[PDB]
Amino acid sequence: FNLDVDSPAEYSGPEGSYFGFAVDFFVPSASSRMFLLVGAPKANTTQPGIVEGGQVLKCDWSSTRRCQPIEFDATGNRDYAKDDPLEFKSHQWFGASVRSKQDKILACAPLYHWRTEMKQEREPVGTCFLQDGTKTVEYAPCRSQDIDADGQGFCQGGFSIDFTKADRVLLGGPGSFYWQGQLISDQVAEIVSKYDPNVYSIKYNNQLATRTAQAIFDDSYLGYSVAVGDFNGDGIDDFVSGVPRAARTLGMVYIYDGKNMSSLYNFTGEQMAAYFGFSVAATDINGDDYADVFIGAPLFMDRGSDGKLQEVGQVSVSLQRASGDFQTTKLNGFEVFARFGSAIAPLGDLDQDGFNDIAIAAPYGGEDKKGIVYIFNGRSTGLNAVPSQILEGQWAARSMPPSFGYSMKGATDIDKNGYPDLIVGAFGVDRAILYRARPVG
Amino acid sequence: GRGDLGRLKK
Amino acid sequence: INTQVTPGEVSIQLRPGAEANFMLKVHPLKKYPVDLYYLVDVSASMHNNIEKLNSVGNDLSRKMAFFSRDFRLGFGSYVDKTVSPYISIHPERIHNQCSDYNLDCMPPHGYIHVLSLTENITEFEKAVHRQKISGNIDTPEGGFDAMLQAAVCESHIGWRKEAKRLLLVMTDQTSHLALDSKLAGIVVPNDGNCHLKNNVYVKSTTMEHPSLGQLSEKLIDNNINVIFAVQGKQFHWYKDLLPLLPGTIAGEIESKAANLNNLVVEAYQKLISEVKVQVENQVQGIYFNITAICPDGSRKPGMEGCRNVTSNDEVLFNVTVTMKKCDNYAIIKPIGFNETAKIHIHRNC
Ligand SMILES: *[C@@H]1O[C@H](CO)[C@@H](O[C@@H]2O[C@H](CO)[C@@H](O[C@@H]3O[C@H](CO[C@H]4O[C@H](CO)[C@@H](O)[C@H](O)[C@@H]4O)[C@@H](O)[C@H](O[C@H]4O[C@H](CO)[C@@H](O)[C@H](O)[C@@H]4O[C@H]4O[C@H](CO)[C@@H](O)[C@H](O)[C@@H]4O)[C@@H]3O)[C@H](O)[C@H]2NC(C)=O)[C@H](O)[C@H]1NC(C)=O
Ligand SMILES: *[C@@H]1O[C@H](CO)[C@@H](O[C@@H]2O[C@H](CO)[C@@H](O)[C@H](O)[C@H]2NC(C)=O)[C@H](O)[C@H]1NC(C)=O
Ligand SMILES: *[C@@H]1O[C@H](CO)[C@@H](O[C@@H]2O[C@H](CO)[C@@H](O)[C@H](O)[C@H]2NC(C)=O)[C@H](O)[C@H]1NC(C)=O
Ligand SMILES: *[C@@H]1O[C@H](CO)[C@@H](O[C@@H]2O[C@H](CO)[C@@H](O)[C@H](O)[C@H]2NC(C)=O)[C@H](O)[C@H]1NC(C)=O
Ligand SMILES: *[C@@H]1O[C@H](CO)[C@@H](O[C@@H]2O[C@H](CO)[C@@H](O)[C@H](O)[C@H]2NC(C)=O)[C@H](O)[C@H]1NC(C)=O
Ligand SMILES: *[C@@H]1O[C@H](CO)[C@@H](O)[C@H](O)[C@H]1NC(C)=O
Ligand SMILES: *[C@@H]1O[C@H](CO)[C@@H](O)[C@H](O)[C@H]1NC(C)=O
Ligand SMILES: *[C@@H]1O[C@H](CO)[C@@H](O)[C@H](O)[C@H]1NC(C)=O
Ligand SMILES: [Ca+2]
Ligand SMILES: [Ca+2]
Ligand SMILES: [Ca+2]
Ligand SMILES: [Ca+2]
Ligand SMILES: [Ca+2]
Ligand SMILES: [Mg+2]
Repeated sequence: FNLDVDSPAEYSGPEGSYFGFAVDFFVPSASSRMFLLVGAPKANTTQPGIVEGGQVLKCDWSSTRRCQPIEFDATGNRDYAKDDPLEFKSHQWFGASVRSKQDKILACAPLYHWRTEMKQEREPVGTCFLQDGTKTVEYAPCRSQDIDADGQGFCQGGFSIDFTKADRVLLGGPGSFYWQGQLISDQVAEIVSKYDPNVYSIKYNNQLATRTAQAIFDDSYLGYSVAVGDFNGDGIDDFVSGVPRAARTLGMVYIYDGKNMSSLYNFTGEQMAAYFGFSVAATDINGDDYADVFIGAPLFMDRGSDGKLQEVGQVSVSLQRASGDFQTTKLNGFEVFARFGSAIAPLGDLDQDGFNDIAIAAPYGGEDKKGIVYIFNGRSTGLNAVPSQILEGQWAARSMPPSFGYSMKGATDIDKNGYPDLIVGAFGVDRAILYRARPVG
Repeated sequence: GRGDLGRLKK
Repeated sequence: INTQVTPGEVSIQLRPGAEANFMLKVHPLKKYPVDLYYLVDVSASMHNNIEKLNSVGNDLSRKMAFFSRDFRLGFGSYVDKTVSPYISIHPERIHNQCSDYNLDCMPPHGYIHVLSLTENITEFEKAVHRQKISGNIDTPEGGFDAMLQAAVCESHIGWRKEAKRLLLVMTDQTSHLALDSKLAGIVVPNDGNCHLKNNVYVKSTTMEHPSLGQLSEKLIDNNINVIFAVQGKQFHWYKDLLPLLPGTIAGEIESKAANLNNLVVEAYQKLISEVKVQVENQVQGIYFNITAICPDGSRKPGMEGCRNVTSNDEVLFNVTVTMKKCDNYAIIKPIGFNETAKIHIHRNC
């Protein structure tokens, strides 16, 4: 209820760049300053001969709204031989996903293609670049020798990423093994030390990765979204990922142990084609020090009063318990075709009750389908199922809908007033908006 | 088969 | 005025806390002019199946002469969106996706309209005969997008408002869902409009597939009675979506495709033997309670309607309208029928 909607800070990028497709906070903490990280997957860059490569921008908060691209990569395409490009950075969608731990920044290009050594191909392997302060290192786990539609050739690694508490990267590639999907995790210290610009398939010793399964699991899209939290009580963050096309398109969410990538818990959707698993988030919402799972099903259709189905969307709120189980509560959308549950951003304790809150977005809801964000507060019982606040998109539709709330991030007190804030991205109008929690420091 | 062209492959 | 659904227009009065009711009658007639469009999956997985379309011309017309006033046929095809990761975009494989396997495969396309609905069966036979196979990589194929385009493009396909519209979708694989398109970077929701320029669906590469709710809405808005003809084990996938898609049938193509005409005739018989209604209740503060008095005497909840209906036989829908609050008209239509009942509702508050 205490998010300042009167005077939110506004950030804008180049038109059509999808600026705001991914949002995050950058808090180096070796320097006291604060920044916003905004991904612009379709932005034009200065790379030689690259068109719509993408960008990740670092945006100031202190009395200005200027943004500067992060120079992850300035080179064009490397060449495998004379008149034989190794790779194709054009339309690579760099900055579609952005993550930042303390001083590190991980940003990825899911639609990056490359030509394998064996033959002249175009394999959508996807690539990531890890900035670790002074150093910048490329991380492309899914581009390797064993690549095809059969292998990791179509992996699109970096489609979704996250940072583990103990400094590992979690990376999901929905496309590997005929779109069975895959998760890959490796330690940052190993990523930055094993990097060699001249080796196109770098090997990582302590890398954890899920493997090939039966043919029945094809087109499951494991790695569509990822999240991390401790779920088996050993203090090491476990890997939560959505598998929206699993179980004959019912959708699924897997939890793999972070120590060895061993499967722990499975969730399954209850309506076909609802995309159970489009969005996934993990936080302790009821304040019992156990992480709780949030799963979005933006295409869920609900039986109305007349018996007519209405596509309102759904978010499953699953509270973890000490017994090693969960208690699930279904949170339905409020408008038809608004896609409630597209984004699920934990807020921390937005108002400092001692109970964390969570934000859920319906990017095509509200007046004129401008997009709407719902704020839900935490309680000892669970999540208060009545939105304590409504956030409405302000920008009108251009050629494509504004999509306010498509990407969002919170749980950072950017203004150092003691209360976590929230950033919301509207890539349809190339906007990012910061909402600052008012005091109830 | 796997993929649309798996039928041709087989 | 209405031939099947009577009364076609109703005017009632209401006051807050009060109620009203009237009886709606839906009466199928003996013979319907039939428009049947053959939307085919021309991907590389349907190579053994496409050659069997030559048999769905003369024989199907002679079969359907007994159940239709007149019978029309049309042809159309789809494979998938022509972007990575769905197709291989290497310049050799981009336009001949079967290059490695050395087949004369046509370039892949989203949805091509081949032949408008016509009473000349020879045109359909020849258009079917000349049609060849295309290809792509992943197994799921863009059935729903081509389905929506066929349903919404009236003047292009040639749907008659007087006809019992049938849209047959023939495939062997699951279809792509709305949010599958994010892998290609396509993050623009489908608008549900028509975009056939030169009989080709041009916006297949720039906006995502429709969702089941959107497809159902646009199918029922256009009175399209969809028949799914599916060959493999993926038939049950479509059969399980029927509860989510009112007014849709699914039939199994036998492995040799020998039952493709009996499939159509059986599906049409099932279609014309079922009456079920829904209400477009956009009137604020007014709620409807419709119960179907089936001819056998059952009291079904209306939304599901009644089955085994014939001509010389009327289904009666008992409509009870309640006012709860206040701030127009509502439309009760039997899905798959070309007539609707418009309930104009006056009131004072
Ligand atoms: C959450 O939900 C997911 C999805 O349902 C689930 O993951 C799946 O788990 C199952 C079981 O753990 C995986 O299925 C297979 O398990 C067998 C185990 O083999 C034993 O059991 C079978 C039972 O039929 C016996 O037949 C067999 O003899 C053993 O006794 C593994 O062997 C499987 O891997 C093989 O197949 C893969 C694909 O062919 C190969 O890539 C792999 O290298 C293995 O190859 C061997 O078997 C081949 C069989 O054809 C053979 O040809 C080879 O030569 C070689 O011998 C596979 O693991 C399934 O893959 C999982 N799928 C996913 C997507 O994760 C989770 O368990 C569940 N978690 C929770 C907590 O509920
Ligand atoms: C990035 O720059 C390129 C040019 O380097 C732009 O390309 C234009 O693309 C449109 C179609 O999308 C064409 O109609 C124009 O003719 C192209 N321009 C040129 C100069 O070739 C591209 O639109 C730019 N993209 C963004 C997001 O800014
Ligand atoms: C129905 O279409 C067929 C062709 O699809 C027509 O038959 C052709 O007629 C032309 C003359 O107009 C001949 O030159 C061709 O040899 C015929 N082809 C075949 C296969 O018969 C037929 O005339 C059309 N019928 C109507 C009523 O329009
Ligand atoms: C609904 O469909 C029926 C069945 O075709 C239509 O009735 C026919 O209408 C045409 C004119 O469009 C007449 O020439 C036929 O004689 C009618 N046949 C019968 C058996 O009545 C009816 O007009 C359609 N109504 C609407 C509103 O589309
Ligand atoms: C159609 O519905 C109306 C109600 O809207 C039915 O009329 C009521 O029937 C019940 C049970 O017999 C009585 O208790 C009520 O007094 C009747 N009137 C009202 C205003 O509720 C009517 O019987 C139904 N018709 C059929 C054929 O089922
Ligand atoms: C994976 O690690 C967990 C945590 O120590 C352990 O309980 C489990 O047995 C391990 N499984 C495998 C297959 O190593
Ligand atoms: C409709 O009437 C039935 C009784 O036949 C009742 O159970 C139901 O609650 C009613 N619903 C509405 C929306 O009026
Ligand atoms: C279907 O309806 C006809 C006509 O009333 C009747 O003769 C027949 O027995 C019915 N069939 C079933 C299975 O109820
Ligand atoms: Ca753990
Ligand atoms: Ca908890
Ligand atoms: Ca709180
Ligand atoms: Ca604050
Ligand atoms: Ca396909
Ligand atoms: Mg196919």
